[PDB]
Amino acid sequence: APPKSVIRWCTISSPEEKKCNNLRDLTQQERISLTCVQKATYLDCIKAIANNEADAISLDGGQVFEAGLAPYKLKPIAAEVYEHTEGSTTSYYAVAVVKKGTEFTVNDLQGKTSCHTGLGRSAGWNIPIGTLIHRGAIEWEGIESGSVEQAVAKFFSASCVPGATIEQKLCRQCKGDPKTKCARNAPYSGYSGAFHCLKDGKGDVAFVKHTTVNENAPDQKDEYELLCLDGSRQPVDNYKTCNWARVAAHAVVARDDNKVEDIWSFLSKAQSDFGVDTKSDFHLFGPPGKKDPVLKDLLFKDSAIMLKRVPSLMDSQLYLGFEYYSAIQSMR
Ligand SMILES: [Fe+3]
Repeated sequence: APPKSVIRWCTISSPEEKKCNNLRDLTQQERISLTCVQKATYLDCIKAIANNEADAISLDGGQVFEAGLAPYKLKPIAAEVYEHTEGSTTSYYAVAVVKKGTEFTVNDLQGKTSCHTGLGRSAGWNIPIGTLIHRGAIEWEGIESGSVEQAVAKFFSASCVPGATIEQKLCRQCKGDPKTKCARNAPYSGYSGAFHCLKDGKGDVAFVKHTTVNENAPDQKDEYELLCLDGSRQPVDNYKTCNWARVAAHAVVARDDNKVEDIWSFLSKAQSDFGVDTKSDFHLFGPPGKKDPVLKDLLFKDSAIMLKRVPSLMDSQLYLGFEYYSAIQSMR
């Protein structure tokens, strides 16, 4: 086999860096070994990867979009795989979780408080906000008229939107220290952070994914329910008949160069050794379960069960698909 080499993973929080460096220690004698570099935000990681300071990061589809734009031009090389009733899938469902018995519908969201995974993320932002704009609930004639943040802050009374910087109302519901409560890696960030924002009474609704309630409250699951687009409420387990969209899996992105082979070699081996069937204490994926949300979705989502290599000919637009890609274009 070819000679040994190293890949540099870019992390977005100290818990992620710690997990990455645990994986480093466990892979140091492999042909492809690992180092870990932490940045303040995923965008710093995109920049670092485009500048050949790091090699890979897993991103939500909304950030896969950003990573593919000039001057970065990163492409997705591996997709997360989730459980499915048929076996497995490389997409997930965006849902709007509410507490059982609060009755209000999708048509009654004005003036509510809301919990989001992060600005510009699929389930947490692009899908719910784009949907509410399309329905005419959120009035927004396009970027030139004013920011999306401004329009959302006029609609919800207060929110937690990790990463929001234009509208202070979008940080009002966030938990944590002043300097970090509205950061993209804050306590209420991610699917699980947004769920805990709802659980804690800081939002009336959490814009999360189909596994989120089960990941965080498996024994209180049916104290929650879902807001359906048709105006109904349905059980958490009914997401296939009560979702806002199906969206492409989070993906590992990388430069369009030959380092992709080493990145995939490392990941292929790592998921064989540290995947759902591992003998180790270290799990590449999760595992899911009740615990503090800042421990969740580190490097990869806790709900991932494998990675599937993306064909080289797929870029970010093909990966996300033309329809969602164009939906994101219309919000910027
Ligand atoms: Fe996502």
